[PDB]
Amino acid sequence: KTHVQLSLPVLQVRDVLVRGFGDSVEEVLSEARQHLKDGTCGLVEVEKGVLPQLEQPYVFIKRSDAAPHGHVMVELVAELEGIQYGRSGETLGVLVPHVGEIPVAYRKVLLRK
Repeated sequence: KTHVQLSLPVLQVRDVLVRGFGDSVEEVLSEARQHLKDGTCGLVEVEKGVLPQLEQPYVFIKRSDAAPHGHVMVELVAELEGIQYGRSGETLGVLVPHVGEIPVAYRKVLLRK
């Protein structure tokens, strides 16, 4: 399937134990996709002071279309020192590994895979 229905656990930034996916744009995008497939991917909603508490490169999920079954359609865009690799709509948040942190909510998305 080109798209996969996922419910992503929304984590508070100060709870997150592993604050990024790796060390290159290509690695974070690869790791993000692997974790999304394995259901070990969390989502941190971006606000003032959230991104400086996480590790670059960042992986964003961004709205790719204006929402089957409640699931917003999203795609991945990485960012490293202010350059984004990808072009998409509004940020739904930043992806991080999930290693058992208690979520505050769940974000139903349809991931272009």
